[PDB]
Amino acid sequence: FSCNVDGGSSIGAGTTSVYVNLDPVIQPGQNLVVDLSQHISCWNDYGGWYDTDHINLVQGSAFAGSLQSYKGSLYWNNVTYPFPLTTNTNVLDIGDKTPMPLPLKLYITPGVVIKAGEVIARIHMYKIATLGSGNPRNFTWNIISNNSVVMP
Repeated sequence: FSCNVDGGSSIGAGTTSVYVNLDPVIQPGQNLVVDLSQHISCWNDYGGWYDTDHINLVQGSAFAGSLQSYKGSLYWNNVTYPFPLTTNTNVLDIGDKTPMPLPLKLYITPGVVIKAGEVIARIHMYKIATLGSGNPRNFTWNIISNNSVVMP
């Protein structure tokens, strides 16, 4: 099983930065939307569903730093969860060789409110395969803003 970030080289496990661009001014009341499906893609290395990969997001995935007082949600594979995650999410099954956008979005309801270069969130993803022990792997996606977000 493999993933990549913005069409970069493939990743089999570990921590990777995912740099995102946010709306630089946000109204009070309103969500910021981070669409990670436009950043992360993943695929099965053998293909054809012979040894399908089971992927879920893991309990404890959370905002970082001063974003921890903000409410949030996380959309994963057709289900909306409260963020930070207090449970694991449903499982997404990956069997195709064609890189698939991760069905993953993050909603954030907050002067400067996000700093350029600030870790916004730490999303732990788990993979296990179907055959044998399953060759379980852990991924962490550190989401980081390219730019400041301000309230007017």
